[PDB]
Amino acid sequence: IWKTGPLFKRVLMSSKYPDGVTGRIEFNEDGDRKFAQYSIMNLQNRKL
Amino acid sequence: EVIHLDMSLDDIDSKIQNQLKKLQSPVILLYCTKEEATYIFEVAHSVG
Repeated sequence: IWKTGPLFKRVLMSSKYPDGVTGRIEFNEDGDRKFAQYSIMNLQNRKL
Repeated sequence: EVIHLDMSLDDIDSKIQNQLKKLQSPVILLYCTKEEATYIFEVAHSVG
């Protein structure tokens, strides 16, 4: 197996980029993307 | 109490011993693999 694997995941999880291109890169306790950027749409006259 | 152990990081922050020190039962079940059981028995062999 690999011993640095889980350590590499630990280093990747502790990553902060407040001035990134997408916005603010930050990982949570499970390894996902925090501060999601969505857009609430609504269907009006057969158009979004 | 059904406890859970983490094998991704080695016992360096004093947590596995704190989770295994509260086991005062005459029989304990171990549900994990081999390379993990060698480490659990390795730390438990030093703790008691």
